[PDB]
Amino acid sequence: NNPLSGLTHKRRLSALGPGGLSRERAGLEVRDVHPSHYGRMCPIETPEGPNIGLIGSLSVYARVNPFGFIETPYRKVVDGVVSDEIVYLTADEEDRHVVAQANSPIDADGRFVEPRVLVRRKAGEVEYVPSSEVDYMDVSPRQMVSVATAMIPFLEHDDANRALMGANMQRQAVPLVRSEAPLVGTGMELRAAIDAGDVVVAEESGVIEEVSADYITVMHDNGTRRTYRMRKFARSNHGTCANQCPIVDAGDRVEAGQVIADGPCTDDGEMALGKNLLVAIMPWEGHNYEDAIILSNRLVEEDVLTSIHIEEHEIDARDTKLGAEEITRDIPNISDEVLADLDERGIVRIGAEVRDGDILVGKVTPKGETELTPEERLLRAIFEVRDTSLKVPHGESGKVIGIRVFSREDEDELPAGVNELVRVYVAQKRKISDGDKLAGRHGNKGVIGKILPVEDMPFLADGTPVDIILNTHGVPRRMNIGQILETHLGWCAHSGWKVDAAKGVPDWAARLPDELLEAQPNAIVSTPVFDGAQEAELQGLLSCTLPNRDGDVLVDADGKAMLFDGRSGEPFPYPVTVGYMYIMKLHHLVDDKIHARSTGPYSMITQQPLGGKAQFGGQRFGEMECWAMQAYGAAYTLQELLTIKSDDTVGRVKVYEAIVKGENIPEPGIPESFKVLLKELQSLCLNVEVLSSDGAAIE
Amino acid sequence: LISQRPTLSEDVLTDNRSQFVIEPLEPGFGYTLGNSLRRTLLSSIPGAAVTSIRIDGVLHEFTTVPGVKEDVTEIILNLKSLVVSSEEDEPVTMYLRKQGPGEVTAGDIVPPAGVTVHNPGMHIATLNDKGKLEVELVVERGRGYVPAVQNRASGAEIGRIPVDSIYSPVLKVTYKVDATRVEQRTDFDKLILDVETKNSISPRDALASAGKTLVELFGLARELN
Amino acid sequence: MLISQRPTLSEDVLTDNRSQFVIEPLEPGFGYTLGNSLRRTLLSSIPGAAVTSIRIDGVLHEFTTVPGVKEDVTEIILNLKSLVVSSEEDEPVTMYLRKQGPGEVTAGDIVPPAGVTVHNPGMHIATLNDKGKLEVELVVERGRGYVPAVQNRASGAEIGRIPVDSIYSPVLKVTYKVDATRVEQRTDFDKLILDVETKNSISPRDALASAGKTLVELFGLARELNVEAEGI
Amino acid sequence: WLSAASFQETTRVLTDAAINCRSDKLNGLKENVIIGKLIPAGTGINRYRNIAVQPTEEARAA
Amino acid sequence: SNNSVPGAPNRVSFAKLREPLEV
Amino acid sequence: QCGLPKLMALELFKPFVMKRLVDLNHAQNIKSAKRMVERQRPQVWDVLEEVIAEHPVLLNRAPTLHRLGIQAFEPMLVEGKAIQLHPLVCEAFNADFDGDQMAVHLPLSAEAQAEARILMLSSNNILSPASGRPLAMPRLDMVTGLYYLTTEVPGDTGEYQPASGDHPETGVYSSPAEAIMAADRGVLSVRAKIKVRLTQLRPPVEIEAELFGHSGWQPGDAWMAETTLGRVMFNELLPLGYPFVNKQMHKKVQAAIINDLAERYPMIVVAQTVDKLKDAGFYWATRSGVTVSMADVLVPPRKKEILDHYEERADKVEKQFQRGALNHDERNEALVEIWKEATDEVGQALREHYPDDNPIITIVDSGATGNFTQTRTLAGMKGLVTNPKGEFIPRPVKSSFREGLTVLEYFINTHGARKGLADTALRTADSGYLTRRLVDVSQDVIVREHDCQTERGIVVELAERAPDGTLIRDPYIETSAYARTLGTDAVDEAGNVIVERGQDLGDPEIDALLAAGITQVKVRSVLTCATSTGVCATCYGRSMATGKLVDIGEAVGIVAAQSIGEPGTQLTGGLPRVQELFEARVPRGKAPIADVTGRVRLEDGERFYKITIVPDDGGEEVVYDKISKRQRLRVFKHEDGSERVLSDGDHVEVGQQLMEGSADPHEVLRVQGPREVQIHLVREVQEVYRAQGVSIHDKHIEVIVRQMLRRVTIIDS
Amino acid sequence: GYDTPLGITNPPIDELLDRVSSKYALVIYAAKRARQINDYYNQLGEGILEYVGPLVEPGLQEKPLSIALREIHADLLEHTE
RNA sequence: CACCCUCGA
Repeated sequence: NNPLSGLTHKRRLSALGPGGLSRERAGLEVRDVHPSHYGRMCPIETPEGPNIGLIGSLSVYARVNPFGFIETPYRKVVDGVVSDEIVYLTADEEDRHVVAQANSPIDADGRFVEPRVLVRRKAGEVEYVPSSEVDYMDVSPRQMVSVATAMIPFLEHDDANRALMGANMQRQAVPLVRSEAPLVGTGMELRAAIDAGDVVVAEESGVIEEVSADYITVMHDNGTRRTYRMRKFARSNHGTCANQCPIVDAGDRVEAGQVIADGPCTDDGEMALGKNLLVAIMPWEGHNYEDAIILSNRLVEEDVLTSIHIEEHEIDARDTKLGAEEITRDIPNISDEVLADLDERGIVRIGAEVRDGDILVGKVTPKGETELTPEERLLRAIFEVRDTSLKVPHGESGKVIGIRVFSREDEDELPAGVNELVRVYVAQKRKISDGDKLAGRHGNKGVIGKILPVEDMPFLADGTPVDIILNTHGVPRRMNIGQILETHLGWCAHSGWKVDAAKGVPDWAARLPDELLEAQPNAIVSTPVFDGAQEAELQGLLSCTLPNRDGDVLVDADGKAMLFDGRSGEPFPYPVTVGYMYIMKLHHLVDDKIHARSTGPYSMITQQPLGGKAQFGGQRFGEMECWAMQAYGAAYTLQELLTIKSDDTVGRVKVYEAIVKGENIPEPGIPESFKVLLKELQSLCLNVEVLSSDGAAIE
Repeated sequence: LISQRPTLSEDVLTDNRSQFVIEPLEPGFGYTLGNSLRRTLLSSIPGAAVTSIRIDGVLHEFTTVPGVKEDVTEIILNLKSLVVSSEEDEPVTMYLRKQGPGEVTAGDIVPPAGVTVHNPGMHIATLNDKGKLEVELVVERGRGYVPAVQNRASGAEIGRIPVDSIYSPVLKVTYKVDATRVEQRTDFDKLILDVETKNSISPRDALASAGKTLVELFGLARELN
Repeated sequence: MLISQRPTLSEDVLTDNRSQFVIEPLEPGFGYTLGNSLRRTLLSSIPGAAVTSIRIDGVLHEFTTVPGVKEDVTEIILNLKSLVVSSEEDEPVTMYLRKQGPGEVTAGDIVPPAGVTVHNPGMHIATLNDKGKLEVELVVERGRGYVPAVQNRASGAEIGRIPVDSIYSPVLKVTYKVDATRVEQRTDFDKLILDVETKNSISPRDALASAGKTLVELFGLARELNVEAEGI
Repeated sequence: WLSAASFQETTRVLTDAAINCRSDKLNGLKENVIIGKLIPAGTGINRYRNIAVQPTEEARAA
Repeated sequence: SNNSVPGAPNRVSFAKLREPLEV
Repeated sequence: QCGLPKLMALELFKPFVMKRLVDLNHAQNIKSAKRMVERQRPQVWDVLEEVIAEHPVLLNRAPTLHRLGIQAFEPMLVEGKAIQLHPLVCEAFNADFDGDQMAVHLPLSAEAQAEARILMLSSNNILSPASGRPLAMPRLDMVTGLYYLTTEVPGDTGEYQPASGDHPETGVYSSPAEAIMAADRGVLSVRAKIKVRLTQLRPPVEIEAELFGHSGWQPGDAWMAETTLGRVMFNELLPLGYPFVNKQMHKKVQAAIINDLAERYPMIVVAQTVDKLKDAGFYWATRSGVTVSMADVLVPPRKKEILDHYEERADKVEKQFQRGALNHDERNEALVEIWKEATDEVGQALREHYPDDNPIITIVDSGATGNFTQTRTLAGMKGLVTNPKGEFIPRPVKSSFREGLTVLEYFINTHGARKGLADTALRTADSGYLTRRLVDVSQDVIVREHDCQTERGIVVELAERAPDGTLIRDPYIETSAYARTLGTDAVDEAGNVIVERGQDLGDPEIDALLAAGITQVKVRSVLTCATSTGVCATCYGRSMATGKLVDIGEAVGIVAAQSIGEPGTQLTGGLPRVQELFEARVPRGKAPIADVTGRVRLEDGERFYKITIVPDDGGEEVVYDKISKRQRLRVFKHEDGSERVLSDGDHVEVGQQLMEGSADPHEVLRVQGPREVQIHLVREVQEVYRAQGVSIHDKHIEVIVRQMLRRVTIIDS
Repeated sequence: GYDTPLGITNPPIDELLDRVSSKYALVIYAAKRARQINDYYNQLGEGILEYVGPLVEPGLQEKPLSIALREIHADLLEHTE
């Protein structure tokens, strides 16, 4: 889906499989966190479905030894002195010593400030211990978390549930047309993007000799040349668009290991899984009611949340019993208007926009005479190939960008019995729509319930309308205070700040690095996990936020601002928390998840409608839903569901006929599946018989 | 305590931003007039924009042209920022032909009589030695935002590339009111409207369009039944 | 620019002085743009006349009870505040109301000076008991909207005069709501629904026409700048 | 036996059904649901099921 | 500064603890 | 109403659209009509509207736990590709909007359309069939908006002032319209207390009597009220003629109002009133200033001054363990009790520190959602966290989510968090299995008769009389008295009967008995219905959803099974106790019972426990053998003292539980009889569901217990 | 004593449950009468003994179920249990 | 269609 998803996948630890255990053979004890996972397996990133606890992500600094165990680094403490000597310990090796937490106060020389320090001890025992007892200590605060989990700002303020959802949904982010790095970051974005491998890094230092949208040629210092080719509009495994764009320009000095071109969800080498959106935290006329999201049509007009998706369509021409299927533009009983977009071969031409049902590859298959309906044979007499053309499935629509043809006649090695094979690539530019799923990094998820015009949105004092409205009620229950903090800092990053340096450094910013006392608008900041911005420093920064171009400070020290209702004009009675939040577009879009069926294919054995959207199947009226009908007493609706609407071979056809005739619905018959049941009970030497009121067995 | 008629005066901040003061207004009325004028300005101001483009070496959006740094998708995004005005009220074609090396900006476009580009310095593409760019741009006149016209709905063939049209020439509108709440017989609101445009039209022209819009619209109430 | 045609205004009469108006269909989202403006213009920008202050004989510092009448001072003020009146004189006008003996005081028992007109002579004011006497002076002014009595603190002389809240607006209660209507294919167009309840001084049609005229002039101030383009 | 075989222990129920030569009176919600008859409940009971509606003699001119 | 090794954009960190070993 | 996409309806109604396209001559034949629909020609969109007109559809969201998991709606063609759902039905579907999906089904037959229009329409299913309390009501944002405008602010602008000095009464308005104009100018606040003359709202029955009384208040009659403009705006939403309510609209108050409206007023009135409440609630929740900010999450001011105490009591035990004075296993319980008091004292320090302007307090105190314990973890302290073992960790989570957890604090929170998710999945599995078992055991329990005529009922403890004379409401009135029907005439000290037989014990009808002094009723029960196959309507009682006597043919068995299985999702005794009860197992407690009424023989020692009973009348001694690890239940001895620990000499009756635990129902059957074992099962299961905050009416449980005792064994053929 | 019923809520379900004994019976009444009305609309151009047409005045393009449901509300049908 | 994987409320 996006580079982070692939990286995490390659760093997975799965408990299932041969030699391990079966899913039915995994109690509540194999799945919960174990005290030895510290610094080795993340306790957060794990699915919440039936595979919870069985699939983990390797910790950041963890490695694997030749034996197979997972080692993690620790700083050796000599005599109450922190040393830069780093040694990797296994689980049992770690238990034989005692380690101090990463965020212990340390002297500039290495001596611990406090005599007592937090220490982890054998058997997963946490307690304070004297400074003269610490043998090792943790390397970094984020030592215990995964790559994705380390990508959550203010992670220390989010509960493990919403944090799990945030880390798991970051892997569901959709690559946008254009990518924007987040204002509020963590530091992990860079290395995540680079080590993911979906960018283009220079192997050896040099200068850019010639750069194009197609490739980038680097002239090294020694004299050699290396050319990196950009992957453009490539279909990902999940339909997302993997598109690389050069960053450097012609004649640019580039060092070794520098990002010269970044791909999907990347900006100057950092993971850009979403966009920075101006957020207001307020209820709005019920359109954002519990977890629904309201968005500004700006995001539609300016393609802020637009994404590219590519589908692969495939068809083959085989040898049949009565001849061979041929791919031809000449299709029986097809107008010249539908075939207007096809080339001479029956293939759609590049650039043509195709709706659902349109022909992409015209293939006809010869059908024998002994397979014709009596009405079909008469219609053939009263007026030998049938239509098997490749049509666009329901719900698909885009520009045809690529075609690939393989012909047995032309040396192309196809499976025995195939003469030709055509693959058509269709690309769709999906704008954000009502019902698409967005989410933040703190398990704060929601669908789009309404996209209002830019003028309807509550706008700030200077006229800038907000971009996204989140309901307030679904905030304090989930215990994801992160977003709140993230919101505040977000604004401080957009506007910048200037701390009063005169009369000394204020008492709150004494611990802030000198690089933070001044920040320009659209500044990039990092809030490392379990370190980073503390609530006090954030309070101060809100106190010293930069003014706008007119010289006015829009948000208060509390972080709230006065908004105007764009529909009525009256300002909202109370100040509202306003900021910038990083929102991602998740891969759960109505364009894919919408489905409906009148009729369609039926399973041959059970004669019940197929399942799944891809097979044009129907929804399953399960057992519980039958209980619902019975509870309502809707007897006729239940019979209808289980007979004429399902597997009544004659009943469903008579229903179709009665609908197109305007007549009434006929009487349901017997389900074919029950006939199958009787035959199956007979196959087990059980004589099942249906008796009438008189007693005679009926056939 | 009887009507005086309200007066409107204009104050110029920059070449494309003006403040309007309307006074005196009935108490409570200022915010409503600010919002009504703002809503009409942000959505119903006539402007011109590019309807479609056509590049010779390309057939759809998801490709690249040899010799240019930006792909077609980035070219279209950079072209979405193009500000243009048109006098024709009918489709009109602009042309762009440029050979590399160098940088292609909005000034390299040749506009037919009636249309005009207001920011010739906008970056469009970077051309290397092997770069050549030939582009036709169909510009129409409209208002608001209309999505890219489909080729199935239009009579356009395959070589035509439709683009989203952001017709609105206004950029940012806000307002503030100063209320005179001196506990006496004379209370009154003074409205300060702030209109910023994109050099496509002057703020006064945008406000005039909105004023004509609302005068015509509110005329419906005057006719009896 | 071009056209946006077929916006129609229809009226539904609920009572003789209450009507619903439908403006349909409006371009998205003009119903919201103009609805609140029309409501505020109706409630605040229609010329009317109303009582500014009064003075009851026998009440100087108590403002609690009047001897001989069932209603206390506040209830007397309340029933007198609902009195509907129109005036052609811009300056304040003084009316008197005097009635002695048992019986009932009505709005018809009022003596209107030349220039003013009372439109509800049948409004109950008070019930007068045996040997009961009520004399009250009423100051009537011309205005618009609703101005509180506290600002009318000066209209009461330090000699029994009591200022009252002034309901200058001839309209009493206005609400509105907007629904979505699809004219041709899109379902974005807006349908505006105004609900106006006024006093018997004017009908809803004339009230809405007055608000429309005022608003047309108001936005004509913006139209008079350059004059360019917008549809009909 | 059809309502029991569809609950739990399908084989254990069908064996006993075949030994006892049990006959299923097709008169139960689960059973009629299986075979597609109207459930004997709600609008399926005989009181509401067999009903004929006839208009009162009052009629329009045409 | 944050991640000063390849030539990335200068992302400023609220970091109080130094990183002895890079990822 | 529900809104479905155009592309969904087009496919769903494909054949209907083909029919009408070939009728209106948009297509030559039905075949070309099919081609037109498949190519989506513009003619269909105008035609489709005629087809879907008033044609209801069914919306379903899995898991379909109860019958309100499927409801019928009138479809509305909407653009886009998402289904538009009404905000009030979310509770029934338990449907949030974070990616949830719903299925649509199109009823085809005329009978199907009628069943959907009448039985399954969302407006005809406002009440929960399990408890009778409404579901489609203001629930989250709506209740917050209403709690906002129905709040009395003492110092708000425009407040009523008494006449003093030179100015008369300030803040007395002649009409609510005048108050609206005053609020429009900005003089009056919507939450300020004022005096308003109302002319279109019935006054309370308290004041309507003294002001009018002789004749009911009439639409037009005026009266003064001491409310706020917001409360008046609220009282215009509920129907005309409802007594004005001058309360602050908490969620409980709104539920009570809508329940009274459902009891008195017809269905459609409630259906429309709740929509009006929805509109108002959203409008004012938008303008209620409800917002979350870091500043509004106020930490206790003395937080460190509160925390070091409990860290220090934790330090206490370490040397009473260092010198060996405390066992390592007792230390843990000691420290647990140390920090558990910490969280309570911190809660008290939090309640007073939080102002009422705080939006979190406005969210929680308005009954919208959430507890104050969540606010303690959020603003106070997370507290002691549990490891996957089960016992509380002797070390707490001192930090709050506002302060920022330490590395190890987060890692140690994760054990409990992940095991929470895991055991939640497992709990849901077991719950669903129990549900299907309960469904199959009672699937054929239908209401077949009107009245079985059986005197058999059961005695319900309506209330308990205190020694001073005051009557205490029994906590089980809601689940055992409501929706019942009488089985014995209600008699007070006088000969007047308060409620006749067979009158559904409604709310005012219960107030009748309670104000009459009677404290016990005999109500008809489905247990006692003596019908060959089905059950009678009189013994079943009121249909919790319909509000009236159940109609003949309603599958009350499935309704009971679903009502019991739906709340099984939230449990800890526990759910396995529910299984022990429904499966007639030999319980864990295995408490003995008195086989014969008589004198107790406490023969307690330390090696073992043996207890005998001397029959009060005849009989012989009955001996038992129990382990000393159990404990005697404080039986309400004949001395009238409930705290009478069972010692020798007590006069216990037959079938009396001796020691604490859970008595074996199998023996209760062969001791006291089927009636008593049924009652035992009912209230023993109800203890489990009530000790968790779940209100299931005893009716549904009785429907199942009735099926557990339908068979008898054969001693001699 | 209530706001105007709109759309599918008309006729009011409360008045409909007065001419009938229970929710379940009304379903069959309405549906079988709707079948009669549909047969009327399908046998109007051919054949005699056609089932009784819409008793009340039908709205333009009104569903047969709605017409039958209004007839039930206007006390224009009988029954036979 | 048999199993398999990953995922969503």
